[PDB]
Amino acid sequence: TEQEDVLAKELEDVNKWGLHVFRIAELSGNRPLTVIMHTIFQERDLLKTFKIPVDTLITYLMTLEDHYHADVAYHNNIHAADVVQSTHVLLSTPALEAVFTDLEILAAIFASAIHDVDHPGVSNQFLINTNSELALMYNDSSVLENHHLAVGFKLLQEENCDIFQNLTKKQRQSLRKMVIDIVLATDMSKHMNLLADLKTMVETKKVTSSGVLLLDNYSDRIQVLQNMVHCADLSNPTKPLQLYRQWTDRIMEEFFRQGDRERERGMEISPMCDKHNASVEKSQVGFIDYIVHPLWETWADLVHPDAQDILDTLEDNREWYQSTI
Ligand SMILES: COc1c(OCc2ccc(F)cc2)cc2oc3cc4c(c(OC/C=C\C(=O)O)c3c(=O)c2c1CC=C(C)C)C=CC(C)(C)O4
Ligand SMILES: [Mg+2]
Ligand SMILES: [Zn+2]
Repeated sequence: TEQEDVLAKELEDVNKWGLHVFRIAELSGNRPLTVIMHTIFQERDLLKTFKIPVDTLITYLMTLEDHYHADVAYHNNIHAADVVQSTHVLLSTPALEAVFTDLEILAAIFASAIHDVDHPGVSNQFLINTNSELALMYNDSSVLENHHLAVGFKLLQEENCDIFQNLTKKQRQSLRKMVIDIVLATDMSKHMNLLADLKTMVETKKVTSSGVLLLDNYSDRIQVLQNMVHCADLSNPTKPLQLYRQWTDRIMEEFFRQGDRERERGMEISPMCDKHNASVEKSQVGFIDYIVHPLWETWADLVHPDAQDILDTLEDNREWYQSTI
C-alpha cells in the first residue's frame, strides 16, 4: 500500500533522536514496537549475525507488543518502542564505537523492548502498599522489573517465538544475565545508586588510542549499558517539545488514575498523583532539576561531546516549562 510507504519513509529517521514515535504508532497500526525493533535489527544486521529467522522475530515482537497494556497511558508499547529506539541511537554514539560486542548490543536492545512489558500503570510502591499478588510474589523487591523480565523471557517459549534459538548455549547464558542485570537496573529506587556509580566512572574515565571509551571488565561494561537504558527510559524531557508534552500528558493521566485509587482506598496519595492538588509544570521542572538533568549531564560527560545537542534540548524544555509557571 501507500500507507506502508509513508511508514517506510518515517522509519528512515530510526537513527535520529526525536523520531516521531507517535506517528509511527499511527502509521504502523499500533505496532511501533514491532516495526521499530524490526527496523533496528535490520539496520544493525542482527538477523544475519545471530541467524534470527525473520518470521520468528516478527511473531515474538507482536506477542511481546501484545503483552503491553494498550489501556495504560504511559507504560505501554509506545513507551517500549521509544526506549528501544533511544537506546539504539545511544549505542551509536562516537565515544562508544566498537566498544560493545554484537551480543551486548543485542542484550541492550532486547532489554529495552521488554523493559516494561505488562506494566499495569501503577508504581512498585502502590503495588507494595496494596498487598498485590505481584508484591507477594516478588517480596516487595524490584516487583515490576522482575515481572517484566519474567514475562519477556517466558514469551520466547511461545510457538515460533524463540528469537534466540540459534545462539550457542554460552551466548544464551551471557545474554540472559546481561538482560536481567539491565532491566533490574531500571527500578526507579536504584537511580541514586546508579547515578553515583556513573559519576565515579566519569571521574575516573579512560579512553583508548582511538578516543573511544575504555571498559576492561564486565562490571564497567554492564554498568554503562544499565545507565544507557535508564537514560533512554528518562529521555522524554530530552526530546523535541511536541513529543515531550504528550509524554507528560500520558504520565499525568497514569499518575492521576493511581491517585484516585489511592484516595478511594483511604491511602495517602502519592507524589504527583493528586489531581486536586497537582502542579504539572512545576513537577516537570522539579523532576528535571533533581533527576533527569543530573542524570543526563553525567551521561553527557561520559560521552562528551556527543550528547551536547540532547542536553541542550533538555535545558530548553526545562526553560520552557519553567516559563509557564
Ligand atoms: C517517587 O519518585 C518520583 C517522583 O517523585 C516526586 C518528585 C517530583 C519532583 C521532583 F523534583 C522529585 C520528585 C516523581 C516522578 O516523576 C515522573 C515524571 C515523569 C516520568 C516519570 O517516570 C519515569 C520514566 C519512565 C518510566 O517510569 O518508565 C516520573 C517518575 O518516575 C517519578 C518518580 C520516580 C522516579 C525516579 C527516578 C526516582 C516519565 C515521564 C515524564 C518525564 C513526562 O515525567
Ligand atoms: Mg519500568
Ligand atoms: Zn520505562
